[PDB]
Amino acid sequence: SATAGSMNAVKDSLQRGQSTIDVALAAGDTITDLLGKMKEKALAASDTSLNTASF
Amino acid sequence: NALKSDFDSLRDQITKAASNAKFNGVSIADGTTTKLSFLANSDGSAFTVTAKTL
Repeated sequence: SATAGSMNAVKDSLQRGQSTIDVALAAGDTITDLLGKMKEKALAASDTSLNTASF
Repeated sequence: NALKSDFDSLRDQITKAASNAKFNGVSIADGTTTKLSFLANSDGSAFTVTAKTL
């Protein structure tokens, strides 16, 4: 019975891990969007028809 | 002499026309570069356009 009761702490810990990964995935959404925009900037800046102000 | 004077004036106008052939600071015809390269695909491979000096 004491062993079954200690599984509540195991469940709390696993739920804590799922919450931590959820926050990481939200930040990762932000970061992959930023990286896509950054690739769009670098791709545009490699064109040589740009003037200096646009670059 | 009148024909020669007209000819020289038209010759100078050619220089003006060629020097003004710029789009936002870049030209394919004013002689300032050998080629312009525009993007062809997302990896950045170029679409070359050879300059044609006017």
